[PDB]
Amino acid sequence: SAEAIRKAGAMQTVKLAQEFPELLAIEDTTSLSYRWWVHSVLLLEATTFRTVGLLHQEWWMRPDDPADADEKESGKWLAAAATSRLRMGSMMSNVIAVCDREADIHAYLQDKLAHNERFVVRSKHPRKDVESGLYLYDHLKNQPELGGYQISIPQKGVRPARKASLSLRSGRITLKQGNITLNAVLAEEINPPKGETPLKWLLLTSEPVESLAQALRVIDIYTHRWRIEEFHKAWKTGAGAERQRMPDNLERMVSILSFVAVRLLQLRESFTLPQALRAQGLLKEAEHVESQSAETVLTPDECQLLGYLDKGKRKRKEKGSLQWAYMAIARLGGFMDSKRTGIASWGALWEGWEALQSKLDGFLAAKDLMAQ
Amino acid sequence: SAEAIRKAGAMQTVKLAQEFPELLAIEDTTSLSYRWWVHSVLLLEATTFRTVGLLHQEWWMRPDDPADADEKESGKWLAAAATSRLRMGSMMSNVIAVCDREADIHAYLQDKLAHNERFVVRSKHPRKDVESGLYLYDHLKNQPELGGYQISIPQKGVRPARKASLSLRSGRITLKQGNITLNAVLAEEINPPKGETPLKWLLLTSEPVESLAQALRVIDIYTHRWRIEEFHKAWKTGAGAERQRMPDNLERMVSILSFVAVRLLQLRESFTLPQALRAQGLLKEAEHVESQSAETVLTPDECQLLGYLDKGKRKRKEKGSLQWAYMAIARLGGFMDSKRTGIASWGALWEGWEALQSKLDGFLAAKDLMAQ
Repeated sequence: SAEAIRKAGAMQTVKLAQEFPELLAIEDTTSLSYRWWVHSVLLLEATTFRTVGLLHQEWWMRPDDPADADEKESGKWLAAAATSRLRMGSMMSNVIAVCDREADIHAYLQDKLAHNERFVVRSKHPRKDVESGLYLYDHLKNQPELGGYQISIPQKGVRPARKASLSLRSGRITLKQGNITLNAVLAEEINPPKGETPLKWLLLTSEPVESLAQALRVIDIYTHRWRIEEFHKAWKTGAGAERQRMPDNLERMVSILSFVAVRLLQLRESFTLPQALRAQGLLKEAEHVESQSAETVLTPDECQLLGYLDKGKRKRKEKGSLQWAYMAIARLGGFMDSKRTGIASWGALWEGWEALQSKLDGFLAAKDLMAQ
Repeated sequence: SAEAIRKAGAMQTVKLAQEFPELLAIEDTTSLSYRWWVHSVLLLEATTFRTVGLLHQEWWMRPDDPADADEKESGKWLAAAATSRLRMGSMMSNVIAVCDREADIHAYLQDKLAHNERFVVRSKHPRKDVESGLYLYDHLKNQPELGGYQISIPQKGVRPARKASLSLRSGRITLKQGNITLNAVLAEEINPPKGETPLKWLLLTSEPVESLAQALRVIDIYTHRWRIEEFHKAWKTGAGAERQRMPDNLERMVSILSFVAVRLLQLRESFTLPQALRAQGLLKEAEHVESQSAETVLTPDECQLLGYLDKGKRKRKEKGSLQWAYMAIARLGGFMDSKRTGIASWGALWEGWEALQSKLDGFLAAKDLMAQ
């Protein structure tokens, strides 16, 4: 069952991805534990940055020998990549693998390279320029400032986001590893808020970087790396609620939830996304993101039913909207909305969600008999 | 809303009680608290001892001055009695108020007396025989043993019940209080299990007591006092689940749950009752108790729906039964049933129950539209 499911799900994610000219494949590996690992390949839309669907989940337990995880892990990725392309196919070309590599950078790249896959990878540590004999940060820091830029870096805790000023620098770079030369992007916070550790990124990518415009697209894309964590979060919640409230179905159901933490991710997005957009001037987008139907995330049954269920409720929420829907589902989950945010939590969502799910059993039950 | 509800509910309890020749009104006052009081009048069937419905709920908070509760409380009862008879009416005659009085015995009795209400009251402490100038236990203990008898006294903790041997003694007795003379029943355990505190009851009642047969009916009826605690328990659970998981609706909803902890009480009974019966030889009863439909506790919607929902499930459970139903609802709540008891807990019940409730929203939702 488990894997076969995935394939199915995946399939869905792929078919959905064709309807778009360019997309980003965000990926990370995580520690999901009970009271083993999961590398996930999440895909967004490269224009509205709206989540499209989860492309793949690499599951594996803890590398038995102590320090043998870093190897067991470092190949799970490959496996995935390997299986992403397999799934995606030729769309692959429309995909910019976004991520962070703490290790085996080399690999990833050679791997990405042989296949001529697009990407952006932020290099977590210090590597070396084999043609400058100079450190990345170094070589790169010696380049002439390409120009300034301000992005919106997230902030966690409770929480709005913090706008950060950036000083970019572009460059080509050859790693030691296998004499792999490629373009780097160096971004340093300018006047970082008080006490806040100054931002500083060193991205390597397939993508152009000659001009400030070119380097932004990179800095930007990257900036959209954090999305996967959310997925992760929305998941571990709707999960650690079912494993906080409930066999053989343990590694199974999660695989489900994964595809269920998506729709929620896409229900919250219906609202947040738009907001984000504006803040960056992009109106058309937001305008399209927010202007989504429900049919996008929902199901007629889930649509009709969630309709009756949530009757004397919408205000700003356009009728038949994803936005609406999200909201309904929030309420059903208990969206009081004190602080006036319109930003329901994962719990409420999962609630109203699972809830929207029960009543369904009803409706569906009737409907069936209603015939037979 | 709150009280008006009760009245409604009550009404139901009354109308249901007419269909029976004799009934017992069990009553107790309880401490329901959050993280004030409730005297409840629960009614059973005096022949199968199957719960009929809750007759009344006396609600009141803590008597502000310290030791002023015992007075505030001691009149809440009256209030109830007063309001039970009001509700019941002439059926009153078919009712044997069963209970335990730690205080104001006198009152209760005078009260019961003036109205010519039937009853059995166990006198928790030592009062005095004003015509024997001898203590109850005393006077009574001087009487000749009327004969032996074995009943089934419950056992708590985790738990089957403990059969206890009894040595009865009958008698008339006049209290000091208002020169109130009435019949007493003295029951003492014979060879009580090891370490177990020996049983010993001193009941006062309207009922006959001359012959062993007459005294049993009393000892028996009484023995059916514990039922109210269950109600209480089934309630505080399905409650402290909704107050463990969730305003203005706090004192309201409970009043509901009260009428909802009944049906569950009646769903468990569908099984337990029968068992109890047999153990006491009474077959016809059990045979009728267990032979109940669902329509008794359920609703067509809840019946049909709980039907689909629980399809590939029954075995011993006769089709269309309360028993069935109970079981279904248990499962829906998660009745694994390891120890092989067929004795689901209050939690499972409340679960599958509340659950049976969600899906309903479905079904009912469809059904409505299905038309409109």
